Amino acid sequence: NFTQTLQKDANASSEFYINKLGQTQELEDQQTYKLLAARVLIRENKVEQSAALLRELGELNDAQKLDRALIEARISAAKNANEVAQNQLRALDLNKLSPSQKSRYYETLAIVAENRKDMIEAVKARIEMDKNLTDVQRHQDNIDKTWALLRSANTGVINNASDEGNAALGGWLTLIKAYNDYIRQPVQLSQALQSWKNAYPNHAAATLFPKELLTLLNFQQTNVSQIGLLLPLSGDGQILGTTIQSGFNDAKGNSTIPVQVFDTSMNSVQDIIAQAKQAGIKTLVGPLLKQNLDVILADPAQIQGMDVLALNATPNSRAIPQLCYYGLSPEDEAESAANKMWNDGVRNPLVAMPQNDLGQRVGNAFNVRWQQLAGTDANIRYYNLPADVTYFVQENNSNTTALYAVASPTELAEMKGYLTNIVPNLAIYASSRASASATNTNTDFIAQMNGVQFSDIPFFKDTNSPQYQKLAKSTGGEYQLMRLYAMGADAWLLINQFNELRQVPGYRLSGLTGILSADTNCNVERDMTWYQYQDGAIVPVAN
Ligand SMILES: [Cl-]
Ligand SMILES: [Cl-]
Repeated sequence: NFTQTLQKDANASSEFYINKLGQTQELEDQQTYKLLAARVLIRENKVEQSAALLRELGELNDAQKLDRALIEARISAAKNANEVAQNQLRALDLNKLSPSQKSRYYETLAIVAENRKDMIEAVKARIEMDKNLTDVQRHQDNIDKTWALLRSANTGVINNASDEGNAALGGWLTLIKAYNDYIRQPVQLSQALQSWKNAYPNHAAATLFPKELLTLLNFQQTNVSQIGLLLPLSGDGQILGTTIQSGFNDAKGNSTIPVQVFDTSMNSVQDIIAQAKQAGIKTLVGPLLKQNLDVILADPAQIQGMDVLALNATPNSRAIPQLCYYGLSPEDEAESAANKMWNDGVRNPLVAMPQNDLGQRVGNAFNVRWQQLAGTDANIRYYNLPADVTYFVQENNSNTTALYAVASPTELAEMKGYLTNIVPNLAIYASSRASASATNTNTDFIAQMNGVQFSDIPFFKDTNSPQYQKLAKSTGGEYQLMRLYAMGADAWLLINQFNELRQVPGYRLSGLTGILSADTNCNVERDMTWYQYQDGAIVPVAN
């Protein structure tokens, strides 16, 4: 009896099941394949295709009518028909479903709760779901889902929440309360989590701990004994390594930590790591040059047992144990733009990138962050000449439209000039590449850039400070160099909070280059400060 395949999980693709329709000549099995395909189309976020395929279902037998209802209730939950979904589930004899069918029952039930912003209930549904799951990966996904729901719940409600006689809910409430009570004390949280596992040894999360909490269970406080500083301090890039070094030492202050400096322009990164290793050094800052960083990435076993805060990030950057990437990368300024534009209400962002490798990498960075906030791709378009943007804008000027463009100051001046008569009220966003002292001394540039807002480091907020004037004068007024000094200062901040940054999720630091945080690849993200050209001045707006 092939109809029983609806009681087991459907692990194949929708394309697989549809393609079995032609190969099946028994009408009863075709309806089964349509049901199997229709319920995976939802997992593939094709609800309207799933519903359309259910309307094609003709004569069904009671076993098929049952699985049809589960999908009908899952579709309603996806269409935010919460009242309908509930009344459709309750109409099913819950004792007639299989464990796989019960997991879909409660998953729909959890989706309804989440739609209504009822986190506690959503957790209670996934507790029932978990009891009916068998695949380890399905367990893990449910565990992490449950932890996401608990983490998004109101902290005040959690502290005042009863287990309701449900042991599994108890174990969860204890876990999330410990996290909320001790995340700012990561050493104490670790001690709580280890104790949680011994308080609820038979709890589901005790066997499969949430992935966010795996790095915290065995957390360790950062304790830097000595540093190796890898920078280009001679030849090409000397000004870059010297300026970065200047910030690092000023942030260093009266620290007793010995810092052994290595000049990467006088030695190979291969031998530096060797010297550092024999030297007992277990903590490196740098290198800076992308080519030097790729040496480590060409054989990550070189930094075995070391904590490395690279001062750059390359396309080959990835997740390596005890490696973090802190660069002034235009990819981060593009991600901060996706956050800024989203908060400002933009929903049709137009991204103009240069037609080069950098433009594709920065444009992808924006798209990724926009997919998270909006669940859709951004309209990226590369340009040969700044004029090409004028055609790009006038053809996609939907509602709540805004432009993002990475380009030199002189190039942006052209873009906003050609876009004046085309979209006079256009909202324009740019990166730090738009702001330079060699161009902020103008009246035409600042007048033909009025209204434009751009990201840059927070250090430029206070231009009347002693440090700014002392640094601004010594650097010759070159913005790019000041950004390197700041970077060197923040590298000291980062290296001493390396473990927190690497193992504490959401950990944020207030540095001179922005709000520093790490993603899953310990790629140091920067929440940029946003300034806006208002007539003749530069006014901070956000962060
Ligand atoms: Cl399934
Ligand atoms: Cl370097």
